[PDB]
Amino acid sequence: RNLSALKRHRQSLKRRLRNKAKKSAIKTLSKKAVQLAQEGKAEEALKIMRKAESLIDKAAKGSTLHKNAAARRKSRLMRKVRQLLEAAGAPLIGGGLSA
Amino acid sequence: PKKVLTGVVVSDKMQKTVTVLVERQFPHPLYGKVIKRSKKYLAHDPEEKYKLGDVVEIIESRPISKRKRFRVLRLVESGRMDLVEKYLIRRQNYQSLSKRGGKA
Amino acid sequence: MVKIRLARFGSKHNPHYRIVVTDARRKRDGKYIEKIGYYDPRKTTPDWLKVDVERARYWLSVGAQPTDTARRLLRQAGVFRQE
RNA sequence: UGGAGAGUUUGAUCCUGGCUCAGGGUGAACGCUGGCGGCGUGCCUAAGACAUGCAAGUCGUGCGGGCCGCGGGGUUUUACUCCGUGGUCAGCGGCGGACGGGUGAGUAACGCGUGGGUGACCUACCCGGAAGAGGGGGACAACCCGGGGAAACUCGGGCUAAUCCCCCAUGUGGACCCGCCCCUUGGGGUGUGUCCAAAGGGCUUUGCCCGCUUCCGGAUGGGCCCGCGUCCCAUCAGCUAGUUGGUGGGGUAAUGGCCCACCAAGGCGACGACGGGUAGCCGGUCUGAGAGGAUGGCCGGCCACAGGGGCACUGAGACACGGGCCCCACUCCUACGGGAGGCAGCAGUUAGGAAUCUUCCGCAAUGGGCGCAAGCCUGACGGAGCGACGCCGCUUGGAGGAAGAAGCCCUUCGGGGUGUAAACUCCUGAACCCGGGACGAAACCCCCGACGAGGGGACUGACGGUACCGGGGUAAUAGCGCCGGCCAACUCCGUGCCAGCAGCCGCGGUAAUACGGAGGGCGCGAGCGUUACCCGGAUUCACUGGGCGUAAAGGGCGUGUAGGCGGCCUGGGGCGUCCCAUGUGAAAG
Ligand SMILES: [Mg+2]
Ligand SMILES: [Mg+2]
Ligand SMILES: [Mg+2]
Ligand SMILES: [Mg+2]
Ligand SMILES: [Mg+2]
Ligand SMILES: [Mg+2]
Ligand SMILES: [Mg+2]
Ligand SMILES: [Mg+2]
Ligand SMILES: [Mg+2]
Ligand SMILES: [Mg+2]
Ligand SMILES: [Mg+2]
Ligand SMILES: [Mg+2]
Ligand SMILES: [Mg+2]
Ligand SMILES: [Mg+2]
Ligand SMILES: [Mg+2]
Ligand SMILES: [Mg+2]
Ligand SMILES: [Mg+2]
Ligand SMILES: [Mg+2]
Ligand SMILES: [Mg+2]
Ligand SMILES: [Mg+2]
Ligand SMILES: [Mg+2]
Ligand SMILES: [Mg+2]
Ligand SMILES: [Mg+2]
Ligand SMILES: [Mg+2]
Ligand SMILES: [Mg+2]
Ligand SMILES: [Mg+2]
Ligand SMILES: [Mg+2]
Ligand SMILES: [Mg+2]
Ligand SMILES: [Mg+2]
Ligand SMILES: [Mg+2]
Ligand SMILES: [Mg+2]
Ligand SMILES: [Mg+2]
Ligand SMILES: [Mg+2]
Ligand SMILES: [Mg+2]
Ligand SMILES: [Mg+2]
Ligand SMILES: [Mg+2]
Ligand SMILES: [Mg+2]
Ligand SMILES: [Mg+2]
Ligand SMILES: [Mg+2]
Ligand SMILES: [Mg+2]
Ligand SMILES: [Mg+2]
Ligand SMILES: [Mg+2]
Ligand SMILES: [Mg+2]
Ligand SMILES: [Mg+2]
Ligand SMILES: [Mg+2]
Ligand SMILES: [Mg+2]
Ligand SMILES: [Mg+2]
Ligand SMILES: [Mg+2]
Ligand SMILES: [Mg+2]
Ligand SMILES: [Mg+2]
Ligand SMILES: [Mg+2]
Ligand SMILES: [Mg+2]
Ligand SMILES: [Mg+2]
Ligand SMILES: [Mg+2]
Ligand SMILES: [Mg+2]
Ligand SMILES: [Mg+2]
Ligand SMILES: [Mg+2]
Ligand SMILES: [Mg+2]
Ligand SMILES: [Mg+2]
Ligand SMILES: [Mg+2]
Ligand SMILES: [Mg+2]
Ligand SMILES: [Mg+2]
Ligand SMILES: [Mg+2]
Ligand SMILES: [Mg+2]
Ligand SMILES: [Mg+2]
Ligand SMILES: [Mg+2]
Ligand SMILES: [Mg+2]
Ligand SMILES: [Mg+2]
Ligand SMILES: [Mg+2]
Ligand SMILES: [Mg+2]
Repeated sequence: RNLSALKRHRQSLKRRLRNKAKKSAIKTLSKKAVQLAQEGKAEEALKIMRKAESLIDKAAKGSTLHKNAAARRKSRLMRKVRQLLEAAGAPLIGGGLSA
Repeated sequence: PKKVLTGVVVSDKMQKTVTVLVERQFPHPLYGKVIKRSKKYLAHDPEEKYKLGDVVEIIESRPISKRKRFRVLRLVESGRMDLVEKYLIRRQNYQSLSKRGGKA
Repeated sequence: MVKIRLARFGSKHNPHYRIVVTDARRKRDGKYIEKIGYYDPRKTTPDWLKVDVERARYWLSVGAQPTDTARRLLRQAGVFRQE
């Protein structure tokens, strides 16, 4: 018995926790921006959105998001933030949205 | 090429969707005689532009839902419930053929 | 990646390879993408090796990696000769 | 270039009509028999259970160590300590483990086939092109220290390297939001804003190789969708509420009720829904004059499954046969707390069965994985083994030899048959002996040359001392079925409706060509029969190619719904139909 495929398993768990972690952050900061924007705080909302954008791309840097999975998140994020700010806002900090 | 089919709109009781009854003819694989077989397609209609009796062309499309993989291309000719009628009667005729009685 | 290798087609003790272009992952005798030659190791007939340099070169130019024996044969037929 | 019919209903006849035979086929099995060889082929049953060995690894040219050596330094000497090198062990890291191999359980389905769609997508390694790799920081194993456990193993504490993780920079470029333009379902371009790169290693060292990063593309592989086709039962007729559609969202590489919230009330069915039965589909295979019928072993393609059920993680890719988690059945270890397992991989065991093989040889060849390479690993595979299981080739002799031996045999007792058969004469010479003895292998590699083209060289055979060649050399296996008609082949004797034959007709109740034996004969021959099953004959479901007064078959009659069918003339269209071109129609067969 004993096959050193056990190694791939060990390795997968380290990878699992790593991916799992990055994502948690993404969702947390995303919801964060979607919140401040919803409260019309353009300045610090875009601020955070930028961090979320950054984390998303970096996640797709390796094999956590990759492909167009990253692109959706970003899209969905810039969309909600920009719309929610359509409630008296004016992109103050002019983060990642392009006037 | 995206298949293009032509049929009649039998159902309208649907939001942004119409049922197109499409017929086809072909020789019987063994008995020769030309036989008519039909099929209903649920086609996409974003503007609810077509009604019962409208003969429309339908085109193969990117899925809009389960069942809906066709969109209404254009109108070929309208108003003609003679076609809708066959379908309706043939539908109502289903009352007689069963186990329970029915004034079909 | 896609390869240019030999597929076994003779009979017992009567090997007759078929130089084919296939994906690396297929059975050696499974579905190939294209036949571009043949090879009779025992040289039972004067015609124990045909290749079609034209084609061998098209695949090489798009990725196809030949096995060692594959290129040995392709070369013997002047696939790489540039003189 | 392709088509044969026969027996059997009556005293006899014609017809109807069923049954039966002659032919061909099979992953066969059974009986009697059995010599050689090539090539194929061999669990069709319990997808019952499986002992044992083997079936996936590989990289020291990504990294740091442990154990065991050998050697060299610092030193006046010891302790101590620095470096180099060999072996070995796992670890971290990477590529592979998503292929290759197995089985058809499930599935009547976009599963498969065929033709198309993707402006709804992905694709590691390979190829082409563009641009690039500046700086800083961090952790976890190994190892060291300690703890709980019978074990499996598990917990904590400390140290450390990297092509391991992270930050800042450069931004060719690319991603996203908004706008504009071209396209037109999410395609391409452009502008502002934001966001995102990198890994180092090796020397035949101060360049070149292996590799890293972002992007455009190629190639290959793949996801998803659509038209059409794909068995039986209507003694299954109604089915459905995630159901049908919409909006928004979630999710994915991507469309979609895929999933969720909310709204609408739909959707499907006799052109057979739903339900039940059965079944992996195909290229093909068998049969048939064809149309068609039957089928799907082997080989090739697709799908599905890996003890049963569910699930997700890691990945370019898996919901992953020899990876992970949980539930269930079971086997196993147990210090009873708790653990370890899953041959539908090769071989083998056991069970079931009428029935299906070697616990073999090799990685020499082809193919695959990893490595710069050497090379390692490959029960893929190449071979050998067992079985008349199939196909083909071949042998058990060749020529002469009585108007005809012996025996057996029938006999109108005179003869007739076996029989040129034998004996015997001569000739060859399967077996077996001796000798030689392969092709399959030339690449990788190394040298020259540019690590290129090209040239040169060396290593390498499991099969195998086998094939084949040459010399020597013995006459040296035969069987099985049948002989009433169909159906080629008849006599004696025994038996006496008995014993028994028998495919269908039918034989046997004392002269039986039909039972049993014998002689003889016919047929085929390393086989011959038998049983089973498929197609044929069977125009015996009839499309080609049938019928219904009395043979089986007209509805008891009508009314009429769907459906089927539709007079004469002209015109438009051009769906059916026909024509031309073209694409597709994998390989095998
Ligand atoms: Mg949170
Ligand atoms: Mg008859
Ligand atoms: Mg009678
Ligand atoms: Mg009679
Ligand atoms: Mg025997
Ligand atoms: Mg054999
Ligand atoms: Mg089986
Ligand atoms: Mg075992
Ligand atoms: Mg092995
Ligand atoms: Mg020393
Ligand atoms: Mg090691
Ligand atoms: Mg497979
Ligand atoms: Mg069913
Ligand atoms: Mg599908
Ligand atoms: Mg496409
Ligand atoms: Mg492609
Ligand atoms: Mg490239
Ligand atoms: Mg560091
Ligand atoms: Mg240490
Ligand atoms: Mg311990
Ligand atoms: Mg620690
Ligand atoms: Mg440190
Ligand atoms: Mg940065
Ligand atoms: Mg730029
Ligand atoms: Mg557009
Ligand atoms: Mg644009
Ligand atoms: Mg732009
Ligand atoms: Mg360097
Ligand atoms: Mg209803
Ligand atoms: Mg929706
Ligand atoms: Mg989406
Ligand atoms: Mg509702
Ligand atoms: Mg059904
Ligand atoms: Mg089945
Ligand atoms: Mg045929
Ligand atoms: Mg016929
Ligand atoms: Mg046929
Ligand atoms: Mg067929
Ligand atoms: Mg089989
Ligand atoms: Mg097959
Ligand atoms: Mg698949
Ligand atoms: Mg089992
Ligand atoms: Mg993933
Ligand atoms: Mg296994
Ligand atoms: Mg038995
Ligand atoms: Mg090999
Ligand atoms: Mg090899
Ligand atoms: Mg003679
Ligand atoms: Mg070698
Ligand atoms: Mg040189
Ligand atoms: Mg050379
Ligand atoms: Mg003799
Ligand atoms: Mg007889
Ligand atoms: Mg006769
Ligand atoms: Mg008796
Ligand atoms: Mg008698
Ligand atoms: Mg008598
Ligand atoms: Mg007799
Ligand atoms: Mg027939
Ligand atoms: Mg009749
Ligand atoms: Mg009658
Ligand atoms: Mg009448
Ligand atoms: Mg009646
Ligand atoms: Mg007419
Ligand atoms: Mg009509
Ligand atoms: Mg007309
Ligand atoms: Mg037409
Ligand atoms: Mg055509
Ligand atoms: Mg063609
Ligand atoms: Mg073909």
